[PDB]
Amino acid sequence: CPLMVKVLDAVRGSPAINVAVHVFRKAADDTWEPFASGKTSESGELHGLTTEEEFVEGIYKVEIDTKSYWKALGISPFHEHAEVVFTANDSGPRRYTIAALLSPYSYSTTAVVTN
Amino acid sequence: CPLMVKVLDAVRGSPAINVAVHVFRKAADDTWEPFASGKTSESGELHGLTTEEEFVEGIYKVEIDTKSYWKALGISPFHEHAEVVFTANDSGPRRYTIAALLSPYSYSTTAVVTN
Amino acid sequence: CPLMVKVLDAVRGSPAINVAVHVFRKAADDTWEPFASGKTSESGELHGLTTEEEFVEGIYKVEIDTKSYWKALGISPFHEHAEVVFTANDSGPRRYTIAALLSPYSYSTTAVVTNP
Amino acid sequence: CPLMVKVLDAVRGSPAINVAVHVFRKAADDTWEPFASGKTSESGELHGLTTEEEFVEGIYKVEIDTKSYWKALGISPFHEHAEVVFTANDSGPRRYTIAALLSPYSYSTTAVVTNP
Ligand SMILES: O=C(O)c1cc(-c2ccc(F)cc2F)cc(I)c1O
Ligand SMILES: O=C(O)c1cc(-c2ccc(F)cc2F)cc(I)c1O
Repeated sequence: CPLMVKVLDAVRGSPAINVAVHVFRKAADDTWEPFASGKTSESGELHGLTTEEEFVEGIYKVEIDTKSYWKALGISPFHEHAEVVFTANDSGPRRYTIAALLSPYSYSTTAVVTN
Repeated sequence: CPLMVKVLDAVRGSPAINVAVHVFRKAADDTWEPFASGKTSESGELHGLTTEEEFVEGIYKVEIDTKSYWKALGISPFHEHAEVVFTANDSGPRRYTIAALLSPYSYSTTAVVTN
Repeated sequence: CPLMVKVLDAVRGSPAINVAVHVFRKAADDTWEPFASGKTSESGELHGLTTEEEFVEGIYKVEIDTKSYWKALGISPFHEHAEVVFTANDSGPRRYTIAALLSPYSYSTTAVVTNP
Repeated sequence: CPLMVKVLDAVRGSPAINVAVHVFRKAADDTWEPFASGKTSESGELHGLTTEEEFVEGIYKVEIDTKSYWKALGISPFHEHAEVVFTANDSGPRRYTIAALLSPYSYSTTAVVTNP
């Protein structure tokens, strides 16, 4: 409930469906440890990645597999994937939404943090 | 239900609340006639602008009063407002979401059309 | 020049070439008066729209004709055009770059404003 | 040059100056090897990172140090950095411009790819 991911398609004007998303947490030795993953729904959303109990302060990476998404549509893309890296802080609001708007040679990403 | 507007703030990482939004429809004589309006909610959303019965094919303009939003926050903005102009077509999906992501000197806008 | 427009294509990863651009200025009577127009070059840039002398204080609208652009590529896009409306030169002369990044159902626009 | 990076500030309406940028290339062993680095100029541009000879086929990562940028302006931003990962030169040499538009809680990036 603390972390949700939403992906939109700027070519078709639609949610980006069945996009793979991987989340990692930074470990003591500076490597990225798998944390959570899933595929976006028909609404372009990925819910249920983690819980309040598990989502402690730390540095997290969200990797969105944009290349496979475009290839499935028959479109040649530029990026291998989209990556969003951020620090989770207990000071700020409690719910994080990471959103990405996708085009073949561009993407935009923003965070909405509420509560 | 056919038309919803969502506004986000890229400086604060939050919904853009209490932003004025005006919708117009293009008339026969080429002028813009008021159609619907409102202010975004605490979630940054504006629901209930129109009905399926009233939202006929035509050219529509959505004007978002970004200047007043930034001025209320004490921030000097570039744009007078953000404007989104589009044709509604019965061919395509039935529900239109117009989203805008706001910064003082930039904005991005996208449309999600579903069903 | 004091006003330049740059347009990029996010589907192709290229400048958006031959895009029509019309500029208007709000008149004393509150109507939009034609001010300048042109088309983007092979670099996606449009220079020479105006001069420091002619580009006085006022509210300006830069209308970028994205629909025509996309239709010629075989795409039926969402927007009729992209419109950028701003006050210019109200604290003295500035140089303005208006940039737009285009996709079929989305666009992003930003401005870079410098002082000579 | 075959690889240029441009960075803009959406809060100020200006080039983003003195932004650190690090480039890496994926090694045969699947690790990220340092490839080039630099900082943006007063124009927000970073030129001279590499040459056509050195910029061979491979997977590259361009890491833009946005957090440090924002903190010096008194803003605590959301992202640690902005990272752009792409395959380059796999159909022969190309010229790449990587552009990034920055806000405290958002960034947009695009690429323009041309053939000389
Ligand atoms: O629900 C959302 O969070 C949402 C977000 C966007 C959006 C995403 C990235 C961006 F740069 C601009 C946007 F409007 C666009 C739409 I349409 C959205 O619905
Ligand atoms: O010269 C440029 O490459 C340039 C690019 C942008 C820009 C950058 C990223 C983006 F997502 C959208 C833009 F318009 C904005 C401006 I103003 C530019 O001048």
